Amino acid sequence: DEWDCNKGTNKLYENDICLPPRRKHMCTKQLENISTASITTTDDLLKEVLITAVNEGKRLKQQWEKHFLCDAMKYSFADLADIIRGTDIWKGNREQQKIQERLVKIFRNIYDNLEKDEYEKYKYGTKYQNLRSAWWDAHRKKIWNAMTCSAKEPPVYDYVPQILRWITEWSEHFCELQEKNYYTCKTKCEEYSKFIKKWNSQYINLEKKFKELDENLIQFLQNVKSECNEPNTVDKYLMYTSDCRRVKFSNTID
Amino acid sequence: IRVFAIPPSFASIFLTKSTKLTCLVTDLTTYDSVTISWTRQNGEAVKTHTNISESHPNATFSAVGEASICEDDWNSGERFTCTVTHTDLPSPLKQTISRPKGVALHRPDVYLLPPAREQLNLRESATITCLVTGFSPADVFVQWMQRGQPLSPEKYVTSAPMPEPQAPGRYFAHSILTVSEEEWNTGETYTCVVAHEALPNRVTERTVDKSTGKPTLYNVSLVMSDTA
Amino acid sequence: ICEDDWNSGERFTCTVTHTDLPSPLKQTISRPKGVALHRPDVYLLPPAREQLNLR
Amino acid sequence: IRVFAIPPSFASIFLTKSTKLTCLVTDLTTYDSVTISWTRQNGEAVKTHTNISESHPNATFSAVGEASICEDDWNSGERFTCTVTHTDLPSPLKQTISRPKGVALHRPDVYLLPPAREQLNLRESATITCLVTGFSPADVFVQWMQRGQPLSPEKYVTSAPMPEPQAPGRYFAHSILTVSEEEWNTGETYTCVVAHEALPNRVTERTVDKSTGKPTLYNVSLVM
Ligand SMILES: *[C@@H]1O[C@H](CO)[C@@H](O)[C@H](O)[C@H]1NC(C)=O
Ligand SMILES: *[C@@H]1O[C@H](CO)[C@@H](O)[C@H](O)[C@H]1NC(C)=O
Repeated sequence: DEWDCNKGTNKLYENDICLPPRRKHMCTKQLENISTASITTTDDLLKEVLITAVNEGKRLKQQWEKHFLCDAMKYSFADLADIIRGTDIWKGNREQQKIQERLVKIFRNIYDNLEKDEYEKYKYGTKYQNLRSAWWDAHRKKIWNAMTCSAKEPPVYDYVPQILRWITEWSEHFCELQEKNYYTCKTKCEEYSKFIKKWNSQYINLEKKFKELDENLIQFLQNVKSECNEPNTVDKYLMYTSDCRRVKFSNTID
Repeated sequence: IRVFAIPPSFASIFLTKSTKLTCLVTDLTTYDSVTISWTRQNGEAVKTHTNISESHPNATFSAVGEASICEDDWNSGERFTCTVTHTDLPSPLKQTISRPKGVALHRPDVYLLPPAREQLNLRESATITCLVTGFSPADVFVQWMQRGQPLSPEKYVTSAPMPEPQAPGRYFAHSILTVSEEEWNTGETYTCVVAHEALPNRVTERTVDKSTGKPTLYNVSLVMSDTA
Repeated sequence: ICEDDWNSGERFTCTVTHTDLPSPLKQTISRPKGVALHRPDVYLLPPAREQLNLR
Repeated sequence: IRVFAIPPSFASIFLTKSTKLTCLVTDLTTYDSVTISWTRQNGEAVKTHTNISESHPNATFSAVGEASICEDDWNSGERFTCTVTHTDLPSPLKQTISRPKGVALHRPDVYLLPPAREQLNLRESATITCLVTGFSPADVFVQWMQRGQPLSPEKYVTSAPMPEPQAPGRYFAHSILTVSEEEWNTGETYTCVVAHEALPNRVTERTVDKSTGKPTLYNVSLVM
């Protein structure tokens, strides 16, 4: 349940973001161990993605049995969407570089075996991510159906940029664990002091980069500023289900 | 009334993968019985104006035709005829275009340049420049490719061929592209494809990377002492 | 012929007549279809160290 | 009538160490009273020929023979004659085959090239070349050895000898060994073995791993 927010190799870029634990220890071995020689068509690529979705679903099902499962599975689907779409952040991981190095082969072969009325539309781009996103949006409905076999409508958080979603898992996890914290008192008191200080600077470091309100990140921020009547807020007011903005977060023990 | 016809250049042929011809009429509004046709110098009608362009409201008619089948014949320099005929005009108006001859065909010599250290230190954005130079005909089309895919034409900017002072017949040009600092510290490859008439293969590629410029030796002589 | 005719796949037929042949022999050809496409990946390699020692 | 005799080469006499012969007759009657035998130049009869192939359904005839011979007897120059006689064609046929003699002799120079950095960067597989060159008799057998156990034949190919551009009589060849990139990172030695007559011994061996090719970098010098 540690987020490992120090730089290390968690994120290449110098800005500090705290990686969720759900990103770490995923069953990405199916796409990791792909053979670009044996696969050159869209139909064969869909099946393995469906298999990976099934493995992720059963992994989460086994992990939880060691609505909350639905939320975690929702954000895991969004994370896998970002992995397939090629806009993921975790470039520092040596394992995750190979996946984004060998999906290029598959989608280059797909772009090579295309026809003229789509060749001119998908000719220009960078790292083939335009037709990668097109392929995802074409086959997005089937993947979640295979994922939801373990234990409808297509999820919408997959279009949300990853950093704000990471904020949402942080909010859910912290409210869950502070509910877990409490429900003589001298024995319990000293752990809460260490409970605050293990995550004390975890809130402040991200707040310094909430300014300047990536290329696609800014447009979503501008559009959401027009609605919800709260353009500039350090708290998103999405699924917080508790008090926010430092009200009971810090020094609540006394 | 006036009709202007311009021939396609190497950039249009390379990008469109076909030969497109224009026989465009200026200062002529919409009337009836307007005839435009591109015919062979020998006399036969090689191609008609199928899917004729709609007249522009401001006294302009496009009337473009495609000589797609005869790619080499345009390069041969054979003369083309446009037949413009209207009821008011007694004598049909003709437009003639052909490939020029006699110009020199000196080859380009591209040299791709890595970004400066001062720009890299500020950690904002690196600008890789592609100094195409030496070509005798003034027609160059430059694209940028990353991992076998042409980059969008928004990210790079190409300057027009400028005359070179040292030699009369030769010219030069340049282009830039704004790579992010992260994507260049990662060490990716960028290619500057140049398309020109004088190249025997008619295309040339060059590559740059983070490893393109590095020093070799680091001879250091630490001479720590205690007595001066 | 122009390359645009050949790559479009327009079927062409060959006509040959001879006194020996009671009937003309005709052969047809077109660009093969149904194949797959893949791009080469050139890796230019440098010479071995040992060979340069022989100079 | 067509009677073909295939003399043995280094592949047959060295891969299995048995200088088998063969009588391959083709384009004749499918079913006929067939005589298949080999005869030495002196005239003694060879041993039995077993497992003659059945008639090829395309009206062509097929026959298989084997004649074990002494190894240096084939080198001794004894001309061997395959006997073919049919009732359809009453004329018997005897065809003489012998190894070429008088050809020049030259030693192979095996060089082994490590994979390029870009190929490793693709993170799929590394292909290792084995550049046999400079051998005149235009025959060679190339096999790959990993850690001293034989390697699967499916994991490599070999080109036929082709004339050297700047040598009138010599030849060269090629062989790629598609090793997995992960197996190359955890250092495992691969090596070539070249089979050729002109070597002082039968075979010559060369090997390259990541340790080979790395030059000196750190000239740390301490001065009193
Ligand atoms: C490098 O420095 C050493 C002294 O530290 C000097 O002797 C040597 O000549 C230098 N290298 C070159 C190439 O000049
Ligand atoms: C390494 O240092 C020694 C010290 O004397 C010198 O002689 C030699 O040339 C150096 N070699 C290289 C490759 O720098």
